[PDB]
Amino acid sequence: ASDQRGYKPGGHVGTSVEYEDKVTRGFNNTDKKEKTITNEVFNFFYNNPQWNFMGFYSFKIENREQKEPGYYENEDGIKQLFSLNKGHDLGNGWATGLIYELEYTRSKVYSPDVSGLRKNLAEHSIRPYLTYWNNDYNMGFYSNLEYLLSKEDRNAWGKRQEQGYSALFKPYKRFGNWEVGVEFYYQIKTNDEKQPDGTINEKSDFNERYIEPIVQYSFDDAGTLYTRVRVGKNETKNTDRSGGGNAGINYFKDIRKATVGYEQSIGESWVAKAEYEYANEVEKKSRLSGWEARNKSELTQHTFYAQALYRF
Repeated sequence: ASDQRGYKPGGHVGTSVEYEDKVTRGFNNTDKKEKTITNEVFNFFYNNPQWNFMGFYSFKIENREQKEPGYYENEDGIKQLFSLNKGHDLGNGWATGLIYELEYTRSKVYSPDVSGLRKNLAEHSIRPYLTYWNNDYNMGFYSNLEYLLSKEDRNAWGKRQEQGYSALFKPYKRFGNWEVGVEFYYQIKTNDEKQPDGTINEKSDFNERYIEPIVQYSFDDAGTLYTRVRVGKNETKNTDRSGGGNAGINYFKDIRKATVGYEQSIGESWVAKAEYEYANEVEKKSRLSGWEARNKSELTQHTFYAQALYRF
């Protein structure tokens, strides 16, 4: 699923901006710095609860700058999202539906080694979902499955395919102005990356899990305040057929994220939303290759997000 932060599982028009500041203290005990600015120039949402069907389109301009000892990378791209959602009531507080979501990105990378390499990436997500809500106990849940297919052409650098499934279970309750929930997530995925050659860069098996409590207070005559904390792990196990000396090497990650946000209507039509996210990820290898200063790679990330939309 897209990592857009504008919505969570008649219409609106919106715009947003996202800034991501990222420092990785890597296996060489040095710092790789990345700054990404995402400009969502326009999004559009269509709600037709008469067909019980939703549509969503988004247009983003992305600029990423990467710097580290002896290397830089600049990428400028355009990212479009198209998402459909046909729901279906089952009665008695049950409901199902099917979300299709296509995220398509065209970018160009500049670095000491390439002077404008064109990348094209297509991410397909299909998610059947099942929701339930109980009025007496003010409790219920969201749950979905996902087939995920990701195709990337990187020309001189070769191609990459990721194919995968995930499950998501999110029970939640309401009391007063409070809503508390815990999101449970699991993902499995295979990765295939080759050079134009057919030469293999990566052949690996991936899995990820996390738990994400979310707390939400809704003010009576103001907006909504919320916080989500994620604790997760994932593993990337290379097969013996991998490239880059990763053959047989396993990567293990611990993930911690904390997010604070505030959403508030302005007048009867506008809605503004601001959100901050601190993330920390620690990676280790099952086998060094010999060059590393240490067996630890540590990501620290700050993200700021602001959105305004106009409902109608």
